[PDB]
Amino acid sequence: EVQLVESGGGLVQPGGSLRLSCAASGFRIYSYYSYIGWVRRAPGKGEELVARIYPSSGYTYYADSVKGRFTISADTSKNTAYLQMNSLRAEDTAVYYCARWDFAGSSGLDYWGQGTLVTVSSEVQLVESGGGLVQPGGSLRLSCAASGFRIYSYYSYIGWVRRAPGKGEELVARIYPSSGYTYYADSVKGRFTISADTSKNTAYLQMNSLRAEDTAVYYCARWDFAGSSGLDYWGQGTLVTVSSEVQLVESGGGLVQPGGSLRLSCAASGFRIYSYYSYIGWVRRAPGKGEELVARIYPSSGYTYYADSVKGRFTISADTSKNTAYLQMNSLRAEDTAVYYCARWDFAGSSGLDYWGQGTLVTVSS
Amino acid sequence: WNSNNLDSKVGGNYNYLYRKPFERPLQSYGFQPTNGVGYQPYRVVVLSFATVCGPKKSTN
Amino acid sequence: EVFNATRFASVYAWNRKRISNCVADYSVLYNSASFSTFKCYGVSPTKLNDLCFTNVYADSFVIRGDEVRQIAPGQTGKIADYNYKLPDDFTGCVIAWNSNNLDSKVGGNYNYLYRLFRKSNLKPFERDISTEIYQAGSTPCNGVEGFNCYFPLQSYGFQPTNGVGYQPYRVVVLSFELLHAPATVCGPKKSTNLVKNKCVNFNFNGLTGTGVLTESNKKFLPFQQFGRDIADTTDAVRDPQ
Amino acid sequence: WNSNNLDSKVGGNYNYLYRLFRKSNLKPFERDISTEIYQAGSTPCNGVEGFNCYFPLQSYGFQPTNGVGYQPYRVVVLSFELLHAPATVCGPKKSTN
Repeated sequence: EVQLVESGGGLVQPGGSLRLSCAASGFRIYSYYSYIGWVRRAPGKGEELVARIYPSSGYTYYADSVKGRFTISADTSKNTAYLQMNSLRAEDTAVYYCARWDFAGSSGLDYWGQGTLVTVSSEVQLVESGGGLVQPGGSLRLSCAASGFRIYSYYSYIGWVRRAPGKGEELVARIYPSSGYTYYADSVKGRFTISADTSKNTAYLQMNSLRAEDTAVYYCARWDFAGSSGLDYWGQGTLVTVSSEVQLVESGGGLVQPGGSLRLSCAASGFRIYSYYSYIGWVRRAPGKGEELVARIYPSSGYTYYADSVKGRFTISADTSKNTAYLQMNSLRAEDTAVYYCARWDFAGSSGLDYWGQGTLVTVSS
Repeated sequence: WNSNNLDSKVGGNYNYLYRKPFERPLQSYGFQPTNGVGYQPYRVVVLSFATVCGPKKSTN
Repeated sequence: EVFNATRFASVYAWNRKRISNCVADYSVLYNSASFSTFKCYGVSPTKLNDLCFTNVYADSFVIRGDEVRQIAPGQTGKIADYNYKLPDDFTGCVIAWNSNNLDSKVGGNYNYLYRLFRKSNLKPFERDISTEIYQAGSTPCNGVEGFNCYFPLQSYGFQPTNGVGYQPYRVVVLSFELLHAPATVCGPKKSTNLVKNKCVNFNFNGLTGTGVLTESNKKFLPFQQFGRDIADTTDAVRDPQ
Repeated sequence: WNSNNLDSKVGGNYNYLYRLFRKSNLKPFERDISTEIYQAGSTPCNGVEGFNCYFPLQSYGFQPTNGVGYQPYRVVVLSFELLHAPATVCGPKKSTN
């Protein structure tokens, strides 16, 4: 649970800068006066203290070798320590680690991160070549250079993939120079050999006794040591040729003569009227007017409410087995022409009409 | 204490209304005998807790 | 002048104000309700007004609210052990209040320092202002920081945005001293006239009892305040006025 | 301690294995010697290696030519247990004349 988690290493041009980041997981920094710093181990050296930040005291302290160039900072909301390294030189190549010192009456650095390498020298790509035409029974050698990373020393493994015309990707071979092992797919075992030259930082695939069936675009791919994993970096490939919900849904509008009646119906989608105490009413908008309340029914409470303009003529009802609201409009007048819409009022403890229906037009005329 | 055979009514028993600890706008509950537990009424009695003592049990 | 002082000391270097030759009303401090903490040991905050004392000391400093609880007899912790301690035999008052509108700012008020690192724990009224880099490990520090080497005094980042535990609190600890010496401090207590040849109750500068306060010729030395019987009880007083 | 003259050779000492994949982290003093193919991706492994499917263990290619961080180190951890059992492991007695 309690741990230091870090990332942000990589390659930086001398005179430039690189920033590292170490998250505090399982604990907070500011609120506990916990102090998080950075330590580095340059090739040929043991541990060297670089910097420490105490957000709770507002202070940063540095080692003499980095004073004037490196800045240590922290984000107390993100609970993360950062090291900003400016004006880096080749001499600053080191694995940088984050480490934890709690406030005291002695103390020390007991918690450590994993470390990440910062390379400062004068960005990752897999670069491959070696495709072309080979005759059946012959052989062809592919080569994939590791740019921006080191195959042996960073535990970044290189394999090969092929995609025959009409086919998807098939794994061919993998080499792990840091462990000294090679692996092959069943389809190439006994014919293909995978190798690497760690002084050139390059992986190779030697394909012997090639047949027409082995025509494919071959690709190189990177698989870092690793839980989950996958192939992130891919070469460009080369061709090897071997050859010789809530809505009130409504209907029921239309033309009715004055003195007659018309019935409208709203289907409740996305909710259930009776069981969730969701109450459905009707609102209308007459030509030349804005919205006017007509009626509200609460079938789960046995209540109806009406607007003054429709009282005595309109009746509101619902059928809880159909999850549908209805408006019965009797003794309609020309003045009642409107687009009628349903609206949903949940029980609360104030409330209001958030969800609305589609609407339908009711015309009353002779 | 379930009162589905006492308070619930087929057409709906709407005589019980609902809207700070122990405080004593409103809509009723649609209690119904043909519905599931959510709509079955319960007689709920809360005992808040000297003047009120239970029995002293005894023997021979 | 202490409680409403505009400036308090860093706790590692807490201040000590000497209160003497005055009338000490403590009911005005206690019932001001400006204090979150007003814990008097032995004698309650409003009863200690009946005691005179020759000296009262007000130890004045600023700490985080979560450390206020350490200013007590028998406690340990970064303040109780390295900045400001109280003795098990403490009969004084620990008074504290929120100063989140005085000793804090956005970005941090770092005016107040406290000690994290010390070779040993403090005696009850010890102060320690050393700037030597503390050696936690095996490597001599030789005056500088390094692995397992760290300067002992850090600021408190007091901000108005801190939760209450890390808001600053002003703490004043009142130590009240009762000596053989005549009082120089008395509470807000009115005197009356002397009565002789009658049985009376009495209070002479904090000394109480029942008896007949007759006049006498006991040859007290110029500095003596009280006399004694063969029973080693008080048998005479010098009138304090 | 450094064992760069014991657990490494030119050409690689491959006598030591370590785990690169495990479904969850180990409990203190847990050991895990299973040999099932770990499924790193979504493709069912069905017991074999393939895309995003790996044998969970790996060898350490220890060579005397490795930089120090990759030279082999021998590690011994002393776990000291206080059980209901009699103490049996105690240092020397500070006796005198």
